[PDB]
Amino acid sequence: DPGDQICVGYHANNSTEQVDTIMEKNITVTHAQDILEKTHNGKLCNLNGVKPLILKDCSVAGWLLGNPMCDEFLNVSEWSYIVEKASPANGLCYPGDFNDYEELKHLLSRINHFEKIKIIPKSYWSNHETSGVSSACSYLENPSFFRNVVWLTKKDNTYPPIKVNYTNANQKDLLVLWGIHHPNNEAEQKMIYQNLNTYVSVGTSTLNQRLVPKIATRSKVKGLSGRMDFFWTILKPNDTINFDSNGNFIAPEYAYKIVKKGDSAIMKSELEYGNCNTKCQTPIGAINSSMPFHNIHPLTIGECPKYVKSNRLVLATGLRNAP
Amino acid sequence: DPGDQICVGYHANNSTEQVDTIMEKNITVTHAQDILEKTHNGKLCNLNGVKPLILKDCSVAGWLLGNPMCDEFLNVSEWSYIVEKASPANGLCYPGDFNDYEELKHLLSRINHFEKIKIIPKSYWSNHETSGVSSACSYLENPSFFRNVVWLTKKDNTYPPIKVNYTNANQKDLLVLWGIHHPNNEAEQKMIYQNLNTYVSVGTSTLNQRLVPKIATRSKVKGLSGRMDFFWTILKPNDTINFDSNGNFIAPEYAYKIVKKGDSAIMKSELEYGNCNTKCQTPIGAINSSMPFHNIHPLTIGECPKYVKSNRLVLATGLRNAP
Amino acid sequence: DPGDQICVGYHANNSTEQVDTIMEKNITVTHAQDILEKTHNGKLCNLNGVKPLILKDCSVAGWLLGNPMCDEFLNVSEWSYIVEKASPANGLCYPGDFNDYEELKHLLSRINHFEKIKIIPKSYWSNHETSGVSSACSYLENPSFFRNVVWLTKKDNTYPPIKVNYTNANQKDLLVLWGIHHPNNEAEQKMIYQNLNTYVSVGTSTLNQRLVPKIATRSKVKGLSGRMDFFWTILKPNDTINFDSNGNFIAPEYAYKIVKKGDSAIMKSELEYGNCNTKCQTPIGAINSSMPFHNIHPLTIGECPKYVKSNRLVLATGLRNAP
Amino acid sequence: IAGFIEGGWQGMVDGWYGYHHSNEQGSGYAADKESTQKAIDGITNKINSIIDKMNTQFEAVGREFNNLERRIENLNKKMEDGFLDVWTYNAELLVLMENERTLDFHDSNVKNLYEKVRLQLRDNAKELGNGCFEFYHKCDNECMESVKNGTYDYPQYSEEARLNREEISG
Amino acid sequence: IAGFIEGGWQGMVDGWYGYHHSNEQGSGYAADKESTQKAIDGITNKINSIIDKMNTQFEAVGREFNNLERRIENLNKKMEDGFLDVWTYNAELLVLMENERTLDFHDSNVKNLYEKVRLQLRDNAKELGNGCFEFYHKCDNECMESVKNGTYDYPQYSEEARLNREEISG
Amino acid sequence: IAGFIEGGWQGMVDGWYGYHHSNEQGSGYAADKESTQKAIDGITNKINSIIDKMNTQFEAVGREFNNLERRIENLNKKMEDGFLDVWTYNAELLVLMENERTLDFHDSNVKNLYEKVRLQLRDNAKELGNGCFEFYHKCDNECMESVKNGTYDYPQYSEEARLNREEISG
Ligand SMILES: CC(=O)N[C@@H]1[C@@H](O)[C@H](O[C@@H]2O[C@H](CO[C@]3(C(=O)O)C[C@H](O)[C@@H](NC(C)=O)[C@H]([C@H](O)[C@H](O)CO)O3)[C@H](O)[C@H](O)[C@H]2O)[C@@H](CO)O[C@H]1O
Ligand SMILES: CC(=O)N[C@@H]1[C@@H](O)[C@H](O[C@@H]2O[C@H](CO[C@]3(C(=O)O)C[C@H](O)[C@@H](NC(C)=O)[C@H]([C@H](O)[C@H](O)CO)O3)[C@H](O)[C@H](O)[C@H]2O)[C@@H](CO)O[C@H]1O
Ligand SMILES: CC(=O)N[C@@H]1[C@@H](O)[C@H](O[C@@H]2O[C@H](CO[C@]3(C(=O)O)C[C@H](O)[C@@H](NC(C)=O)[C@H]([C@H](O)[C@H](O)CO)O3)[C@H](O)[C@H](O)[C@H]2O)[C@@H](CO)O[C@H]1O
Ligand SMILES: *[C@@H]1O[C@H](CO)[C@@H](O)[C@H](O)[C@H]1NC(C)=O
Ligand SMILES: *[C@@H]1O[C@H](CO)[C@@H](O)[C@H](O)[C@H]1NC(C)=O
Ligand SMILES: *[C@@H]1O[C@H](CO)[C@@H](O)[C@H](O)[C@H]1NC(C)=O
Ligand SMILES: *[C@@H]1O[C@H](CO)[C@@H](O)[C@H](O)[C@H]1NC(C)=O
Ligand SMILES: *[C@@H]1O[C@H](CO)[C@@H](O)[C@H](O)[C@H]1NC(C)=O
Ligand SMILES: *[C@@H]1O[C@H](CO)[C@@H](O)[C@H](O)[C@H]1NC(C)=O
Repeated sequence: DPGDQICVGYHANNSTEQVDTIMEKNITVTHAQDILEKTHNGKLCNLNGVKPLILKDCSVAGWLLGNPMCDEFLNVSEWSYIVEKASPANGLCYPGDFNDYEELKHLLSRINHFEKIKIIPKSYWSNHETSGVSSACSYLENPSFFRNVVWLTKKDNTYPPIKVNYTNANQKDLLVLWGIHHPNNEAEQKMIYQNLNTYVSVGTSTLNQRLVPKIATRSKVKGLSGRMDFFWTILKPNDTINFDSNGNFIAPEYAYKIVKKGDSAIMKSELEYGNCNTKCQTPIGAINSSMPFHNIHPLTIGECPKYVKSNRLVLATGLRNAP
Repeated sequence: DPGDQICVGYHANNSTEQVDTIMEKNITVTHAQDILEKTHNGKLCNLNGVKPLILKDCSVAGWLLGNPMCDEFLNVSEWSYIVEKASPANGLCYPGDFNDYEELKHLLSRINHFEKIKIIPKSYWSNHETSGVSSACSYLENPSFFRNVVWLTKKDNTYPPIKVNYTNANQKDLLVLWGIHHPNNEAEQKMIYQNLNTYVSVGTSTLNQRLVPKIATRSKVKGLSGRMDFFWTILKPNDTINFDSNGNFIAPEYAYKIVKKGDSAIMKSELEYGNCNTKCQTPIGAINSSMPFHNIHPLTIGECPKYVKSNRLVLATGLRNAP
Repeated sequence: DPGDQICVGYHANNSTEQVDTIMEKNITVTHAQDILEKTHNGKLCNLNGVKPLILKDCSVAGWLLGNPMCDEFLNVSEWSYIVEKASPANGLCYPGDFNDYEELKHLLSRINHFEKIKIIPKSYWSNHETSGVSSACSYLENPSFFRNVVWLTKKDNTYPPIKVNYTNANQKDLLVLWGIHHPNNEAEQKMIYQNLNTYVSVGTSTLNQRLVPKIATRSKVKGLSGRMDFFWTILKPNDTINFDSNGNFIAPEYAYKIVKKGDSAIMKSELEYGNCNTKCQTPIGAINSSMPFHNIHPLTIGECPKYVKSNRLVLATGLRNAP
Repeated sequence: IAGFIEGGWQGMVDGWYGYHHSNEQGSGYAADKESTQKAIDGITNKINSIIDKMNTQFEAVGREFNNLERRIENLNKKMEDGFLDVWTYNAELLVLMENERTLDFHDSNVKNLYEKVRLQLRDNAKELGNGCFEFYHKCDNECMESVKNGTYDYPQYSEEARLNREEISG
Repeated sequence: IAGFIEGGWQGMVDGWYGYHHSNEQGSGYAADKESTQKAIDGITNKINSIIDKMNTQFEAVGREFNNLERRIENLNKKMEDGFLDVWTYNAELLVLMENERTLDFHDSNVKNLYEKVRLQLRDNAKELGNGCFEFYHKCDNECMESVKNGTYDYPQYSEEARLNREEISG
Repeated sequence: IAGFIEGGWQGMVDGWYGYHHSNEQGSGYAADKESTQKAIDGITNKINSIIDKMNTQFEAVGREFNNLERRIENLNKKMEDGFLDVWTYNAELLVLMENERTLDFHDSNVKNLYEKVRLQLRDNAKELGNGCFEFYHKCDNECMESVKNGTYDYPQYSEEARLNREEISG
């Protein structure tokens, strides 16, 4: 005869959710936890309180030196991170090279606060012309020049030896930039500088640099065969930078004060500003996520989940779901 | 009384095959799968259709410049990968240095198709001698020179200023090489070049190089104290390279066209050609294998199994085999 | 009625020892094995037989050149590894730069046995003064100079051209160091060297270096605006180094013989000697341990356990311990 | 009705592992609190501990190189890919390996629960071969709940049970 | 003859897990198709999935450095060795760990198969202690094949079985 | 007294897994040599093999960089941290994963040992539900030691055992 009963058994449900095993794939399960974040707002946002420097169509060179097509950036002070396009169009308007460029951008990725200051006012050049200008560094149709550096040229008909110094009395580090012009021939040289065998020499506690123009025939870039090579250093507090020249000097007017260092980055993105906030930013969009992983872009900044290249990371929690 | 029976049991066989466990080693098993490939044909083979460049006893420098002991390689065009011996004997016959050598070999590891062309024919040198030659760069007992570069020296008794250009009208990149001679003394200088204070200047859109000979007393290499330092660049299409000199110029005759880029490599092996085909090549031999791993050499090229340093990787498939 | 019995059961004890699991933490267990070494003697010890070079307050530069404040190290010969403080105070007493410094320290990390020898005795300078000296390189109140290099200056009132060589007849490699002085002005130059347009040229089989002083106005370091830049190479056996100069030469007197190479290191530690022995040394203390792991400092030298950043690594051996 | 041997019960909801009691006063499912909670504190801890061992993990950072630093640009690239590839492997494998250690953990928790009652009852019941037990005695909604929380007085029902067993071999 | 408790059978070949039936019409081994195939689709999938998680893995590439780039030459070397050493560890350990998860998978598949029939038979048979069962009734080469594919009508043989059991306590 | 179902025995010391025999000539614990040693050669081998797969592992080495080599100084740093972080993960996880494969190895070794005797005895004894067995016959300190080393003659005690079983259903 039928008696009383007890059974032992387990949970089921209407659960389509699957997970994976080394030995078995697409195991229908009652409960699963996905641990991979696969969506971003597709936007370049603020990072916490602070707003990014979108250089747009300029490059770090252009901004710092003052390519005329980059005037927007003439007085930036505080950012969170820098967005620079892959191939920005406005770098060095006057064709040439930027010395230790990458080591500078890398240095900028540790800075988030600049204060542009004035160390050598144009007024100082009481015996030289400060209106050297070119069609390559041209603004509104009319030829111009880098906003932060001055093309010193001959006044009346002499270029008297230059011997000028600036003392870093502030208690922050100072980024200074100078340059030098490579003329095409000895005729073009004296037409601009009078003097014929020239040098630019910069000196600090650490720096001991001598530069000499190189006359040589080069191909035309932006119509020009001339060249301007630029250089930089860090002037520590209570230290003096010393420029001496007898021609071809591209003098600094402004020097950037390093007020706040801090973890930052230079991102490479075609995107524009997005007017939004986040705590985790990738070059292709920001992240709002509690997930422990993500897969959108490896190059993140801020408190973020860990990047993996997975399409799917889902953990089993419940039991095999028998239909 | 004896009744009917059923048993539950499992497979055995005459299987000597063992596998390993964290907790237990040399477990005799019925079936095992080895997943490690431990044998190579010991030969340097073609890679798919294409055949490798075995430089034999030359080095990339020797081949490119044309060390006379490397004439075999005067007209190579298409390869799969480059084999260069560890210490090849024929590099720069005339003692000297190759500027940014490694960055060039690295660039070559992204090229698999050259087309040597002629940019400055010896005929152009209608006012200079092009028969500079040395016992270090000597061929059949008699002193010779690099096949691709010309030792310009004084004609009659003058070395008139050189000012020559080449325009890259082709739609491929161009590898150009020049050089400069460092004489031992001012006497030896004017005996060769007449002129006394000399320079070599090369110019493009990007390049802006000035070279100056260095007279100094050095040790004798191959009997010589003189030196020749060489240099290179990439001339982009529709760009012009410009040489100016008044002595010590080692002019390019030939320039290498970069027709096809592609994943390649420069392998280091003492081995010679092997006249065979493969899809996976290591510096010590090729691989024909379906295995997912191998252990012969880490530096492979082609679709290969993954390198691990294991002596043994064997998976258990069957059951413990009870004898 | 009660009958005979057998039971199946397992071990317990008074064991407070815990271990961890992915799924469960602080599991009380009967037996555990800790595999992480968490204690060091806090001392800088000998390494096997051999004793370390504690540079104390000097830097590799100071020691090698002979900063007067580093005389202790004038005749070291054999060490096991080098301890150098983070920011040693006595490097280059005369302000200046050391060329390819890091590549030298890296080279030193492969050497453990020097033999200082004499290649150019002061006696050789029969037509120059060898008593150039400075207040920056000052010893006991009185101005001195680097012990291993000689400040050649004008004798009576001439600086005749220098042309001196040294041949490496020994069967070991040789480390040689020279330098050059950058004067502040043309007046100061001729007061010291007489000659006005100067050079230093060094030549070997491989080296081909030309140096030229740079007059420029620099900031004052240790009261001075002058500068001395130093340089090095390796002279292979049966090769000759050749110095030519007409002023500003800082000649080597001594050259270091490389008698024994071997795996070594340059450690960075504030600690002093400890007068003890070990087979495993970290920058913050040595290790006597059979453990397979440790966590004190990653930068170890000698046969050591493997560094992990764990606070705790303990393996379960016994069974869950039921109280 | 039927136990674990032939599928799972949509009827139970208060837990993962449990019983169904068919007697004279009524039917119904009822989860085993002890083992179910034990499988919550466990799986949860498994999760958090996966996150925390991944809390320390490589972070890619962008670096620029010029035209003559191709060798280190390529080194940098192989390095950052290398670690990315290593950690993607470590995660996909940790998940796969612990997924398996999870489904088995469920498959054992059930069988241990079946054995928990099979040990409690023994000859006072007959195991039906489907994960169910048929009592040889009457089990009020108080003997059932006795079995569940592991508090089952065996000799108390021993006698009634024995007699009904040899009736079946009468 | 004897079951799994004392070794394995060279006699069976059509599979990994199976039975031997000793009755009145004949002996012979016969594999359990269901569980054996289940252990083929599993072990195979295990293999392919080991290969595929290794399908992405670091690739060493040669780089040349000059006499004054010893620091980066040495960095490059430690880096390429580092990843080589990491992936050699990941493979040797994946193999070792899953070898163990394999032998246990076999050791459990057998015991689950034993339990599959022990649950089907119960008192209609007596388990001999060696992985074998002795039927209390007659099992034609049709009751045997009934047990194997899991289709075993218990009450049908229930009566005959019961009577032969108390004869043994007569 | 009680077996494994309700805790472990401080009384046994000569091993990890074992028995307690309560009969007419005396009590006392006694470890099962075979399974215990089997759990020593195993756990030990597990240890050594953890060390040896770690015997090959990345070694950090210090490198100096100047003021204008910040990019490679930072590359070097991320690289040496990266491997340090990878191997710290591999160790903490290997330990955690094999700790679990260890406690389960103990939890299965016991149950396999219980099943080793439950298979040896069958109806010659009654399993008490607490990891203990009550013999239906007399088991001299010679039948006990027979059970332990797996040498148990079943038919020899079969008869006495049977008769005492139906006395309980008399
Ligand atoms: C100052 C002046 O009058 N210059 C005239 C030359 O410009 C002119 O030669 C042509 O110059 C073109 C470039 O002209 C600029 C430029 O870069 O746009 C004009 C600038 O004012 C000048 N700036 C300075 C400080 O000198 C600048 C400079 O000379 C060069 O950059 C030096 O490399 O050049 C362009 O190059 C044409 O191809 C060229 O023919 C000549 C022709 O008569 O007259 C000059 O007076
Ligand atoms: C052109 C000529 O007549 N040269 C004679 C010198 O060669 C000779 O001095 C000896 O030169 C030896 C090297 O001679 C070559 C060489 O490298 O083999 C000969 C080459 O034709 C010459 N080529 C050119 C373009 O000038 C070459 C060149 O001068 C050097 O490479 C410059 O560094 O030198 C070797 O060095 C002997 O040790 C040396 O004595 C002298 C002796 O009378 O006469 C020259 O006329
Ligand atoms: C040789 C001599 O008499 N020099 C006198 C100058 O020293 C002095 O100018 C002052 O020099 C100070 C530094 O003096 C030394 C030094 O570095 O301590 C003195 C050394 O003997 C000298 N050594 C050599 C080989 O020339 C050295 C050297 O000139 C510099 O290092 C070159 O850079 O300088 C300090 O710089 C003072 O600030 C400076 O005024 C002048 C003043 O009358 O007389 C010189 O005769
Ligand atoms: C597992 O499910 C996914 C999602 O539907 C499917 O794309 C995939 O093909 C399935 N696996 C196999 C082996 O087919
Ligand atoms: C700056 O230059 C002036 C002369 O133009 C000089 O007197 C002064 O000392 C210099 N400043 C420093 C800090 O040397
Ligand atoms: C395992 O077998 C190999 C191959 O015969 C042998 O060399 C090795 O010694 C064996 N293992 C042990 C622990 O002896
Ligand atoms: C090449 O040189 C000639 C003069 O020798 C010059 O006229 C021509 O413009 C040059 N080519 C280019 C592209 O500048
Ligand atoms: C595990 O034990 C340690 C040591 O007493 C303790 O600090 C820790 O809090 C314990 N774990 C938890 C989850 O509390
Ligand atoms: C060293 O110099 C002398 C002249 O001062 C010279 O004769 C000798 O050949 C030189 N040594 C070598 C190896 O060239």
